[PDB]
Amino acid sequence: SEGGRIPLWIVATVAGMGVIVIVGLFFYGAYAGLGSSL
Amino acid sequence: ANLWERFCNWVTSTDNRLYVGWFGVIMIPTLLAATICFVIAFIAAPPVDIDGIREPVSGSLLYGNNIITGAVVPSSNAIGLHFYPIWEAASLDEWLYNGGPYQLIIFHFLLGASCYMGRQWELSYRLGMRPWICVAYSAPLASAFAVFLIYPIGQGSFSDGMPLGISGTFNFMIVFQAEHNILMHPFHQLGVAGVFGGALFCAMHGSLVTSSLIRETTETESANYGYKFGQEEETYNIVAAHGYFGRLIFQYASFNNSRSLHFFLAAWPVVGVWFAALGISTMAFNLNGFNFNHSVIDAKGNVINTWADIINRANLGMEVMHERNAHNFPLDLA
Amino acid sequence: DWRVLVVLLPVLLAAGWAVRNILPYAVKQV
Amino acid sequence: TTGERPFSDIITSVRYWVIHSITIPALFIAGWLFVSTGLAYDVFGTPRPDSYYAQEQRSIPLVTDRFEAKQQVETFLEQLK
Amino acid sequence: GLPWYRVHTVLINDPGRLIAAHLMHTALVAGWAGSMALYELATFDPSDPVLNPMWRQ
Amino acid sequence: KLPEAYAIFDPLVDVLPVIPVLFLALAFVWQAAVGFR
Amino acid sequence: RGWFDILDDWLKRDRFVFVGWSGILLFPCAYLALGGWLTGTTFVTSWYTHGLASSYLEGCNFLTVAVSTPANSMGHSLLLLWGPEAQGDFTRWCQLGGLWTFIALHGAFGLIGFMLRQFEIARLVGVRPYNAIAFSAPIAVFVSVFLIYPLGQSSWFFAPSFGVAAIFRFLLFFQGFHNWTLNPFHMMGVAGVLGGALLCAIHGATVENTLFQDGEGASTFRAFNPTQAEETYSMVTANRFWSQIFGIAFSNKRWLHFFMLFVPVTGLWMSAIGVVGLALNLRSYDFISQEIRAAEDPEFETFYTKNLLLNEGIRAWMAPQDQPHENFVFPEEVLPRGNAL
Amino acid sequence: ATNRDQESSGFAWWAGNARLINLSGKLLGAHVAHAGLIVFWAGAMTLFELAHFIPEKPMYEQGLILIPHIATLGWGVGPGGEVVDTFPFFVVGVVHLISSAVLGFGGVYHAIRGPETLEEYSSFFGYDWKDKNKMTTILGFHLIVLGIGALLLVAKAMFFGGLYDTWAPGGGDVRVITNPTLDPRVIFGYLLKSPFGGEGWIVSVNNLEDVVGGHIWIGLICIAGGIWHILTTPFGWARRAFIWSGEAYLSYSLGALSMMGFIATCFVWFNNTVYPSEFYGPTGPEASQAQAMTFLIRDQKLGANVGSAQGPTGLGKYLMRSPTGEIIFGGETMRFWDFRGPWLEPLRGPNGLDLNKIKNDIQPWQERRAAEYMTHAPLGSLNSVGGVATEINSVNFVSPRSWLATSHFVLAFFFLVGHLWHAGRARAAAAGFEKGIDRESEPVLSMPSLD
Amino acid sequence: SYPIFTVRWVAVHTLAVPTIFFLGAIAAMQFIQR
Ligand code: CLA
Ligand code: CLA
Ligand code: CLA
Ligand code: CLA
Ligand code: CLA
Ligand SMILES: CC1=C(/C=C/C(C)=C/C=C/C(C)=C/C=C/C=C(C)/C=C/C=C(C)/C=C/C2=C(C)CCCC2(C)C)C(C)(C)CCC1
Ligand SMILES: CC1=C(/C=C/C(C)=C/C=C/C(C)=C/C=C/C=C(C)/C=C/C=C(C)/C=C/C2=C(C)CCCC2(C)C)C(C)(C)CCC1
Ligand SMILES: CC1=C(/C=C/C(C)=C/C=C/C(C)=C/C=C/C=C(C)/C=C/C=C(C)/C=C/C2=C(C)CCCC2(C)C)C(C)(C)CCC1
Ligand SMILES: CC1=C(/C=C/C(C)=C/C=C/C(C)=C/C=C/C=C(C)/C=C/C=C(C)/C=C/C2=C(C)CCCC2(C)C)C(C)(C)CCC1
Ligand code: OEY
Ligand SMILES: [Ca+2]
Ligand SMILES: [Ca+2]
Ligand SMILES: [Cl-]
Ligand SMILES: [Cl-]
Ligand SMILES: [Mg+2]
Repeated sequence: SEGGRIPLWIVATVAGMGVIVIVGLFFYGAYAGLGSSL
Repeated sequence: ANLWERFCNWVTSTDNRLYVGWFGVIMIPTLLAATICFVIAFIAAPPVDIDGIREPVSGSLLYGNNIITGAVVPSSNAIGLHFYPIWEAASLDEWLYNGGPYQLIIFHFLLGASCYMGRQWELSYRLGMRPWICVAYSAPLASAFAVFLIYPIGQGSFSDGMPLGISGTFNFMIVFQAEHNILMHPFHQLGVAGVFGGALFCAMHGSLVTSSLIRETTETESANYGYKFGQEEETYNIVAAHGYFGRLIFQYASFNNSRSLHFFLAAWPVVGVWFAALGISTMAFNLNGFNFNHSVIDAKGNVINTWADIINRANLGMEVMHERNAHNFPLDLA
Repeated sequence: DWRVLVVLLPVLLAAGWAVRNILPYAVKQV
Repeated sequence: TTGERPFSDIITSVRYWVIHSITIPALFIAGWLFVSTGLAYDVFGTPRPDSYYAQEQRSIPLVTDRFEAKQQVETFLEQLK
Repeated sequence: GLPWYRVHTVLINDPGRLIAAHLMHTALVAGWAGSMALYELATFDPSDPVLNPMWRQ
Repeated sequence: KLPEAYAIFDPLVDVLPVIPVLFLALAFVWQAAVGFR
Repeated sequence: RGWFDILDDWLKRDRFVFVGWSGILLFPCAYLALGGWLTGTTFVTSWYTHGLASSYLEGCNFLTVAVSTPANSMGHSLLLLWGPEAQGDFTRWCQLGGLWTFIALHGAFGLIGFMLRQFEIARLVGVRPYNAIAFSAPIAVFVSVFLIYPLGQSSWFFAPSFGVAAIFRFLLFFQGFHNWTLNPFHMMGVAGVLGGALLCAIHGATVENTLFQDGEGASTFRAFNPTQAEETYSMVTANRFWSQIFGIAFSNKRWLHFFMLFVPVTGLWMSAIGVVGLALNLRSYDFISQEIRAAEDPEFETFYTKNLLLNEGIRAWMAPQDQPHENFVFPEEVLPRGNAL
Repeated sequence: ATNRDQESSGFAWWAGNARLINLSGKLLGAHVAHAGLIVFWAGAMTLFELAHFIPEKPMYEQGLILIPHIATLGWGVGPGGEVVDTFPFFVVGVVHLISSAVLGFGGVYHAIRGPETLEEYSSFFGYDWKDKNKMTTILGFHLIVLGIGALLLVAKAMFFGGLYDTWAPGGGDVRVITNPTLDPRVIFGYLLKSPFGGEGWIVSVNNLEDVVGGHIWIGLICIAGGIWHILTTPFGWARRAFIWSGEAYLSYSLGALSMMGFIATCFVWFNNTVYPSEFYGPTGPEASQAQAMTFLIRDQKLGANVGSAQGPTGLGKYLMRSPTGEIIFGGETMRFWDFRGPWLEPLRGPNGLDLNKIKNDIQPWQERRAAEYMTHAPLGSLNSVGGVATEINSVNFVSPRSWLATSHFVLAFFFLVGHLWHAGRARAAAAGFEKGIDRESEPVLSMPSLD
Repeated sequence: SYPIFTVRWVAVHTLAVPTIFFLGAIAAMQFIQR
């Protein structure tokens, strides 16, 4: 399919938010379960 | 022109071999004082009771030091953050016992260097330059402040300021690791990226430009003679350099803009070092490096060591040994 | 070992899928 | 340019996302399961939280012989009953 | 002129003088060996190969 | 803790202080949408 | 135009990522070194070699994960997957620290590959190979720290382990055991790196602040054409500025950029020489005069002797956990401690 | 879309807000909107704190920085700083939050709907940066507003509840300030104190009377200055000394804010009067002193003579002299002998720590306080593990004094950098070479050679 | 007009495929309990 259909700024925003999500998850893991010291 | 007008014009004159300027008016005497006092102290000062426990430490050459071991020793813990000028002492002998030279030097130097930065702004202005070299210089200067003024304020004594000496500098770093775990502080890490990275980009820029120099000389002469000071033509083919580097990695990882590239060259080490300075400056108030001591734990609850714990053991060594006669109570709270 | 087939089933399903979707252009290219 | 299609083109094409809205989550899930099934543990020889020590032991199973190291680790493992 | 770190490149197209420089280097190395041997002889104690062998000295 | 009646909004309240930061991120989204002209 | 030359044609095509003859060495070795590191730090323990957790799987974070060196008992074994130790077992191989030597060796050959790439590309584009040359310093450091140093010591165990915290420990160990900061080769290294960073900063800032106005914009980056002949900044104004600020200034651009190559490269090389020394315990640990005076005079104190007290603390307090193969048991009473702490 | 790309504005997207410099309406919007952000964070962060707040734990065990600020004003606390009613906190949050809607609204309006320039709309609200008069007038307005604020603190202290007084006789408590210090000798006396040890400049203020009086003085000074600037225009020497441009003004204010950030850092790090240790936890000096006190008490209970106990160095183990004679706590905390706090001062006589008082007069609440403060020293890690760098995980604690001090040193620093940046740029722009050197008019090329 | 399976394609995927798999793994790990 043709290149340019999906706006690069939307792709940027969504990819960004996903990065924030997974790193969020990892910092959540610092306080829960293994590696939490508790 | 009147006398003050003439004096003003000399001071701010763009023709002096070394620019004076109004910042220079403060810079020159303060730096001269700090310099003279430092040299005399480094050669001839008697032992200083750094930790205020009547355990005087010898920093000067005449009193048993070489270049590597020698130092102007920080003022006494008994003084804390008190202003200790020469006239507060009953005698120079006392002044020296209590580490007065150190305060005289670091204050005159801090003022003098701050004026060095200001003077960089000033000359830049007088020559019709853009003004931000002084901003680059703000990073090493802020570092200086961090280890000579701010950390002592946070910790409550100029006796914890960095010693003016090689081995004393290492003393400072080791004790800092003991108490703050600076290595695990993301700002010290950023600082390391600033200096390692700065060194990387220094070598890389230097090598690329050297690699693309335009042929202007013979093999029997130095290629440097192919550049003439003030020539309007650039002395290297930046297109060839960009072609090389871009193909070394991939095209869009490379700089085709010399201005963008040089701006990067300034910003990376400067920002990195800013974070190093802020690291020292905030560990000054005991916000320390990451503490993952005993963070991994097995199913029963046995501690499973990580590398962080071996770091912690090392820090403990430093901790228990440092200033071995100065602590009477179990918690080293400053 | 069932765990290897359970785990590496998504990967091979992705590969089969994209092969299905890119097959005509791949044949055209080759 | 060097002949390849721009990434700008590709990552904004509808087709790219048809393919990769499948293949990316597929992989992700595969890695997930690689952990959650416990497979990882056994592939790399990594201790589960209950397999670092036996119940009353507190001596690390340090490998101490070079050439019979394998039999040593196997013994260290059998020591967890 | 030639910079200091290039003064020896004058040998690149002169096999005679290159051989000569190499002869001088070989002379210096041999001379180092001889000199070093003499110094060790002037300082070596042969009286005890057991608790004072050459590698202790 | 909040007065009991507002307890319902506890999760919302756990999230509010971060909202300022979102604005900074938003500035970039907006900029991307006008191609950083 | 036979197979060799057709192959050469293909290798040197101008694609998005240049391959080259050097690509054959470089890409697989760099790939396996990076992949080895990611595999190891994600999944593999250090229980059986160091008694340490070192992976995401175990609960470590980015700062504490590592691919740790093998057990001291392994000596300087290449530790090949098919070698006498692992004997083909991938799991036992991981447990024995095979990944360390995997990463270090594929890594070294990768660095070779990368420098070969610098030569090759330089030769294709027609530039002088000074980037490769500059890259000899990274190579010297990697070979001296990761290969030579442990090869002098008892085993790979005492090489640096590939991880953030692990490297920090390497530093601290080097301070406590080698007094590395006292070493003039390390000091020259520090001068090279910090001098390098300084040159980076000051050169970039100087160029940026002696720019000619070449556009109307207040944001002045667009006022430069990559194909332009003229200097984009005023070397003459720069020279006067620094001459009046600092006393001396660059006047020659070629010398400036050569210097920028010279300082950090030289720095790293000196540091390498120092570490080659440390491989043999050939330390700059003490000043003998210092020790004679201090031993005879219990009122004689310097920052040199202070730092030694710190080192002694480090050794005593980190050795037992850091060197488990030695089975150190230091009773409480023998631990060096100052008052109270 | 006026001035909204690089081609028209001169400024790249990353310097985007520099496109607002002569667009008074839109810039008004940016400012009101930003104010909205600040009020938002205040309210929201307050409610967040309140939700996560267990009243029987000290605040400083709970990572609070705003509720402490509210309590210091005397709302919600009783004797000893014990939380007696959370509602005021609640109010303070909600109201702030509500306000941030209003502000936000205005911001957004002026930002993207309202007049882009204000001069063609209102001669009163419109301004030229170069217009020295109008500038000094707006400055004047805002000085009046500030004065009013300081006076509001005064009025809280004197007519509406009072303030929390850690020094209150018989124990910390909320107290009405009836006799504020009005003597200029005292008030400005503070201003002329050395910043060094045992002096501490304005950071040294240690009673609420001086604080209220100070704020009275500041209120009047600010209102009068405000009127003064509304009514006058800059004098000749002023005109000749300054750069009169938007960026220059920004640079001046940035320098001021740097100064203030450093000052606030020191304030929260050393002062325990306006930052009561009940709410903020002990200062560093405080906690170190507290350790000395704690072990003096212990060992003396065990039968030690703490006045004559000689330590390993030859200095007293518990008690020694300051360089001017005062009896002070021994060990490293000798550096902290300028510390003063309500739990320690009953043991202090004219020559310093009093030995008979130490032997006979130490109350259990003093032991308690010293233990608490010794065990909540402002030391801790970035992931909030309380204690020295070598302490094991267990205690979740970093002092609010640490948080506040470090945050504000960072912000003061970067703000100093920003003042250098914008001052230098303001100068170069005013002089007309901010974009670079004129090739055909390179000034250096017209200067005599240095040699 | 454009090819699909270039050298670049390969490089990209030899990096990207393992990366997403690995991130799935690490994700999973965040919910592991002692
Ligand atoms: C506090 C942060 C802040 C604020 C208040 C502003 C404000 C502004 N910016 Mg700046 N900017 C910022 C950060 C900020 N910016 C950052 C971080 C960057 C780097 C990405 C920039 C880069 C930048 C550039 C390149 C430009 C601006 C411009 C502007 C102005 C016009 C924007 C516009 O009309 O677009 C239109 C935007 C929209 C139509 C989208 C909607 C925007 C609104 C405000 C969102 C409202 C959301 C809010 C939650 C609603 C609450 C409503 C409720 C209260 C009732 C405006 C005054 C422009 C300018 O100066 O023009 C003269 C301009 O060209 N900015
Ligand atoms: C009241 C404070 C203030 C104000 C109103 C301004 C205003 C301005 N600045 Mg100045 N500046 C300031 C403080 C301020 N500055 C400080 C403290 C510094 C030192 C860092 C600077 C350093 C500086 C430089 C170097 C430049 C400016 C420039 C400008 C102009 C354009 C700014 C812009 O559009 O950026 C758009 C905004 C962005 C691109 C975003 C910035 C991103 C920051 C660095 C992120 C910070 C991290 C965040 C706080 C925490 C992480 C959050 C994240 C995880 C989500 C504008 C007049 C430009 C100029 O010269 O114009 C004439 C310019 O080149 N400023
Ligand atoms: C704070 C800075 C500020 C400034 C300088 C302005 C200035 C202006 N506004 Mg804007 N505005 C602001 C904030 C501001 N506004 C806020 C916060 C909102 C949301 C409520 C708005 C919503 C708004 C709208 C919808 C409109 C304006 C308009 C105007 C213009 C006409 C003003 C007028 O004649 O009113 C006359 C003044 C009065 C009738 C008296 C006001 C009574 C005040 C508010 C009582 C409270 C005073 C006290 C100091 C408030 C303290 C707040 C503090 C605690 C934060 C003028 C340029 C008009 C415009 O742009 O025309 C094209 C217009 O239509 N404003
Ligand atoms: C927001 C605060 C503020 C600002 C930005 C201004 C700005 C201005 N004032 Mg105003 N003023 C203010 C508040 C303010 N004022 C208040 C509250 C009052 C009532 C007290 C006044 C009373 C006043 C008068 C009587 C005059 C001004 C004047 C001015 C103009 C020139 C002043 C100057 O050059 O200062 C720079 C400061 C100096 C040159 C002082 C000497 C420099 C030494 C070295 C300062 C050292 C300070 C030291 C570092 C601080 C440490 C602490 C210290 C107390 C020990 C300038 C526009 C002048 C003017 O032109 O009016 C139209 C003028 O004559 N102001
Ligand atoms: C004055 C600033 C300030 C201070 C002193 C504090 C202090 C605190 N906060 Mg608060 N908070 C703040 C601002 C502040 N916060 C802001 C802006 C937000 C919105 C994001 C919040 C939202 C918030 C929440 C939701 C929570 C806290 C919590 C806390 C407590 C734990 C802190 C912690 O663990 O941080 C962790 C440390 C970091 C994340 C380090 C940040 C490093 C930054 C990004 C570097 C920035 C450098 C510079 C600005 C960049 C410039 C770029 C350069 C190139 C120029 C502590 C008392 C917690 C608490 O205990 O509540 C009771 C809590 O749950 N805060
Ligand atoms: C002529 C003749 C003769 C004689 C001869 C002779 C006598 C010779 C001698 C010779 C000699 C006698 C030689 C010597 C030489 C030496 C040398 C050549 C050396 C060098 C050295 C060096 C080079 C060193 C260096 C160093 C230093 C100083 C420090 C440390 C490091 C080093 C090691 C680097 C005869 C009769 C036989 C016969 C014929 C003729
Ligand atoms: C070893 C080995 C091998 C190999 C393997 C491989 C090859 C692998 C690869 C692998 C891989 C290849 C992996 C990857 C991974 C990745 C990841 C895991 C990532 C992550 C990321 C992140 C996490 C991010 C972060 C960040 C940053 C960095 C910055 C920005 C922001 C953020 C924060 C986001 C073989 C088989 C041959 C043999 C055996 C051995
Ligand atoms: C201009 C501009 C900008 C900015 C903007 C801004 C900054 C805005 C802001 C705005 C704002 C600043 C807003 C605010 C809002 C708020 C609100 C909307 C709120 C509401 C609230 C509420 C509704 C509450 C509720 C409650 C209650 C009442 C009770 C308690 C609980 C609760 C919380 C539930 C940007 C950068 C983007 C870009 C473009 C331009
Ligand atoms: C509230 C309060 C108080 C009080 C306060 C006050 C009363 C303050 C005042 C303050 C003040 C009253 C301040 C002032 C400041 C000033 C300044 C900071 C200045 C600045 C200046 C300048 C910056 C200038 C510069 C220049 C020069 C030097 C030369 C020429 C050029 C120019 C002009 C640029 C107290 C502590 C009692 C208590 C607490 C509370
Ligand atoms: O570190 Mn450890 O902590 Ca800052 O005080 Mn306490 O001992 Mn001492 O006097 Mn220099 O040094
Ligand atoms: Ca006016
Ligand atoms: Ca369990
Ligand atoms: Cl020490
Ligand atoms: Cl002590
Ligand atoms: Mg976890």
